Amino acid sequence: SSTKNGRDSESKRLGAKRADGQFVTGGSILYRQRGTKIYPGENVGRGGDDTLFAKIDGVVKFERKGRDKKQVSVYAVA
Amino acid sequence: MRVNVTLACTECGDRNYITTKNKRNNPERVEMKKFCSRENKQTLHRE
RNA sequence: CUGGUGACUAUAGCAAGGAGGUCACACCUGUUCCCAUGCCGAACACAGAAGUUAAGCUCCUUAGCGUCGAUGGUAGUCGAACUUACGUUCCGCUAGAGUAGAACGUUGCAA
RNA sequence: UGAUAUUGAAAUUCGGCUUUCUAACCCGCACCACUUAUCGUGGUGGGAGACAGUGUCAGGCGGGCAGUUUGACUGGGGCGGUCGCCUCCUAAAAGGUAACGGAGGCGCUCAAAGGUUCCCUCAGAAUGGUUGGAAAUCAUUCAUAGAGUGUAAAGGCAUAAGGGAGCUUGACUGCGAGACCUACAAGUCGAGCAGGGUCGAAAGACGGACUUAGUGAUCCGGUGGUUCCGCAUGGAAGGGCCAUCGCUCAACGGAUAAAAGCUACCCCGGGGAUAACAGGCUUAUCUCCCCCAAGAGUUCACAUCGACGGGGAGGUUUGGCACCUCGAUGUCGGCUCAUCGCAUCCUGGGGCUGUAGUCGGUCCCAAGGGUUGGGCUGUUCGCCCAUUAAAGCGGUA
RNA sequence: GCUGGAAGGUUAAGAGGAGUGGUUAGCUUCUGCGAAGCUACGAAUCGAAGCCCCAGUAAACGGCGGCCGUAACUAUAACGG
RNA sequence: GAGGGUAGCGGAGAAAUUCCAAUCGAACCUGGAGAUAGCUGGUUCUCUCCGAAAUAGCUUUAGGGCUAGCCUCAAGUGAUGAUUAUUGGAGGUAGAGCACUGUUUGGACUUCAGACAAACUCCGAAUGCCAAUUAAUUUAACUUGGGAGUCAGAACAUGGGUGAUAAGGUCCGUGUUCGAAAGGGAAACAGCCCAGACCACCAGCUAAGGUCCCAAAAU
RNA sequence: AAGCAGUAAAUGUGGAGCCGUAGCGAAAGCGAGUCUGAAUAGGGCGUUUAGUAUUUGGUCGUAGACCCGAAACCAGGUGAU
Repeated sequence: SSTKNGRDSESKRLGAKRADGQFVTGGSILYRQRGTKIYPGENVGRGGDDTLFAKIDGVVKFERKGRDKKQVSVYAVA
Repeated sequence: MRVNVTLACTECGDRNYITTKNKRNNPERVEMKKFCSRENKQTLHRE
């Protein structure tokens, strides 16, 4: 009697990296994901692995994109 | 089968690249137009 | 008030009944020219006499499907005590029912 | 076993194979002398002879002998299985999270399956036709995804990331503010600046592929380039820097360039951190006791028997776990018949009967006393012989 | 394993030195040739045994099988696939 | 019987690992030598202050080690630490449900009723988590240097896997106590309830738990 | 420092040598700046620019290195009463 299972891969630490209402630097990472669960908003871009990152210095806000969708944006408030 | 090759600049200063190729589909040496570092322009790369 | 372009989770939708036209929109004839078809002026692109509400688009009604949606109660649960399944105190579903609901609103050409 | 030194003289044949000869070298061969000795030496006759023996260099055989290696995890060890990477669940709505827990993949492919610019919308169903499923091509209506997306799964994608055409090679060079992850070594994302470019009318997009797997430190060695060094000077050997190649080093952070077994002839240092005997916890298994009553029983569920299903007690079995004991708790059967429990084998007292009587069956009370001798087998167990009122079942390491 | 054989293949040291590189007396491109010496490598050719091969040997080491039918043997197969 | 021979990388053996000075799977003595021992045992006077861990990664690694986490001392910055109130956000568990993917019962003839799900979702909490430069209370936090120990954990409650909804079983998440904690209660009883011992007193009030006698307080 | 003089002293004398005052780069090299790079363009390491000699305490390294304890290995000898 033996087992065929036992295998798993190293866990990838996905999820949100910055909080709503916080000030971030020029190129801070905001969200790690597979696919598009959250869309890039104002002043926010997508990386090659779907990573969302900021492109200015400002405060970050999570928003709503119509229905069943949502987006995150950065605003340059000083 | 899959094999790796090197592209060398033709009739000019050599600026080398590395890539892969399927030997069945491309039995002959491939040719491309790549940038030459020490000639500061695109040239023809053979092999 | 007809048309152009933007913002709002269908409370904007789908479906049925009805009104209308050469200002605008639109159906319509044709392939000489710029353009085009796995083949086909259907589409795309052009030259435009006339012709039609028949069709798209906007207008009034419509709770027939879709969407929205309280109150009260219930399930679950933070914490506290007893004990092993029961008190007390906050928070508070889902489903269902009473209900909205035939959209509100920005900038300019005219009208 | 071959070459070469000791090793010399002549002469046939395509400096060499091959034949004679004697002087080197050899004789545990005979005779003489030292010498009353035949160890040794010398002389003289015979035998052999450039061979053999010996030195240096080379190839082969070689458990006869020697030095060593022969992995880890593990509900004890051995046997079986697994070891690095990717995706989902257990995972308790941030991240992280174990088990020899439940399921699958990878050690690649693509010269267009890459970049850019335009255009398009799938699967499935009915209707009518050379009728192979009206689904092998055809034209309608219905259809928000059930279609496809190289390859597992998850998350995304109809703005399409899906389908089709034109051009092309950014599957470029030097870099890089900032940030995620993290013991280290590594891994991941990245706006912008400069030099070349492709597509597009232009704004713009392009540092491979919808995303996540397709990989291996250092030392050493090879191939190209180069404002470097080069031991008195000038060169050159030999190094340094840049680019790149060679490991199923898969036990995948990789002991070395190179490695398997037996020990009952065994030894030492430790451990109840870990098994075998007994104790302890549990009761799957075991042994007893009940609930329901389809039925059997000449009719008649319950005198007796009790299918399919359900609920308990005990701690005498085989097991599970690993809490004391490895600076030692002696392991089976027998002799002994001591002491205790009652779920009673005989005796004592009763209810029911499918109890005429003599025997029986089943249930209740009761532990006072009693409960044989032999054959076979180391046996416990078991079969048999002859008796008895009866030849009871269990605990006490 | 042992013994015998040599038709071919593989096979060391040792012999042989076709070519190549380093240096420089002389030339001129004005950073390319280059004789004589010394010096770092050298390949075709010759080279024994062994092994690959051929044969014998078991009182040498060792080895001595399966499925399926069939009466003048009722069950069974003498005999056959 | 006497006199002799064979010596340890050896000798002898009618064969047993048998014998070679009461010792032999390789005799005794003296040297290398204080061999090596990731393994047991031990390590000597007194007060004061602070005070752990039994985890992760890699390992010829598993009762060993190295880096990180947790303790202490000295210097520096200094509000950057903690709790609560308000507002904002990311993330699909409990529950529920059948719109997807599978499973399922009874009626019709695609539809109406009724159920199930870790790897199902049209939905969706309580808690926990990240922030502000927003108030009140409190006392920590970060950086650079010197010195460590730790890598065998246990029980209770609760959320789960495994086992048989067995084990004082085993493997993870979340709190407490023991470890390293004396005192009171539970008869006795490290882990359960109450509660943290600087010293002295023949003073007072309480907690858990109790008040007929042992045994302090209601027959 | 060795040495020399001095009572086996104290300390005279002795300036070979050592650390610091300037870094960066593999090196040639340049220098408050250097390396990479076509380019301070960007980036890395420097421009703090106060050390140095003796000594108390803590820890480390080389020597047996806190103490006691093997089963074994090698070398030279003694033994057949």
